[PDB]
Amino acid sequence: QASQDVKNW
Amino acid sequence: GSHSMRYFYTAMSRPGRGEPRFIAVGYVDDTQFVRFDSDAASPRTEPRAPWIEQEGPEYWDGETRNMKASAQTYRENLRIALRYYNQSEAGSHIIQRMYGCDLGPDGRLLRGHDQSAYDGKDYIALNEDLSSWTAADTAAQITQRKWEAARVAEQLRAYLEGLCVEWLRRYLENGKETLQRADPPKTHVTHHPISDHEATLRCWALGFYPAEITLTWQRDGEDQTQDTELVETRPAGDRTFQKWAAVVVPSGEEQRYTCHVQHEGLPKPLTLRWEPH
Amino acid sequence: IQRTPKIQVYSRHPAENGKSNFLNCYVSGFHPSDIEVDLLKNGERIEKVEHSDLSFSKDWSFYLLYYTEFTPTEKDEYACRVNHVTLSQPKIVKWDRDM
Repeated sequence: QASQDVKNW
Repeated sequence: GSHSMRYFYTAMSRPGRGEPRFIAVGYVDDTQFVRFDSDAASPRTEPRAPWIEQEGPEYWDGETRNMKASAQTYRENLRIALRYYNQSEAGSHIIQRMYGCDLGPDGRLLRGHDQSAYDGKDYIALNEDLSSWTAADTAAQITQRKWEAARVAEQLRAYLEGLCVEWLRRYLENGKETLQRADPPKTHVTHHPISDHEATLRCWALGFYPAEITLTWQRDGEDQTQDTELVETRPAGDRTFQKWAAVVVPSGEEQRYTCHVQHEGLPKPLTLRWEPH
Repeated sequence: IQRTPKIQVYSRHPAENGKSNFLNCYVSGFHPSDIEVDLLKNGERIEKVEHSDLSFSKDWSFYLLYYTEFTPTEKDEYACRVNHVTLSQPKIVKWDRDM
């Protein structure tokens, strides 16, 4: 199961 | 014995040809099990291994929603990178990310990973402590500060130590027939004359899984690293792998050369010689 | 910035004339990801060629496998053609069953 992207660059 | 799970993201801008394209693939060891392509008709996370299909509708719907949001996050990330590097909107650029967890031979977390790249170069990496970052350049230090401020590392550590290990262990069990049952290589030595005075001895390993393997040529029990041509390990297309190693031999010396094969599917390392028919 | 692809052309199983097999062209070590890969039979493009999902190695360079079913023969010549931003002209690698 993939991680959820938390935040932007 | 040791196992790992990895996800690989590629996001590429395509100015004048379409919106940015996002591709995600997931691996357990050397076996791909999911994929997502923002370019496909009706983008969905799709299965790529038999053992993952057992998962319910909420798994596939949950993964698809996450991948769609990630693709949108990386669209934004590509625009942000243009700012940091003072780059034009005309060129195409690539962001990559790879992350996942390594399990030791006991089935417990041995290491977590999370790395990002920009245009093929290291950008930012989570350190082995899973709490601090390494920025490769001054642009990445801008991102590093934002991620420290938003407590990003703590959330990633929670994923890597938790759900990552937890889903990997489940996949390994569901796919144990193929994931935890190594295929030993099938091996043989071939002989190819170069002239009447020289020939190539080529040591072949075929149909092995996983991909890790060691092939070495020895002369009189001495290793010949400098004189060995090694091709990179290559996929056969049926989830096994192939490799060969070659050495140039003076005619008449062939039997002094032995090929040594080390692979986890083998009880003991093989020793092979040219066995002419 | 730019890394040129490595190319390997090979069959899934040891080739035997008249026996059904799979022809593979594995391209790796390249950056950026845009690449042209074609498998050729007697210099002409083979119709139904499938390829793997784009992935990359620990050093960030991409890799892809292109493959099609085939039966090797004495008469027919097989090859793989690859074009990339690093290459001025498409480079063609012929299939040698000894590799």
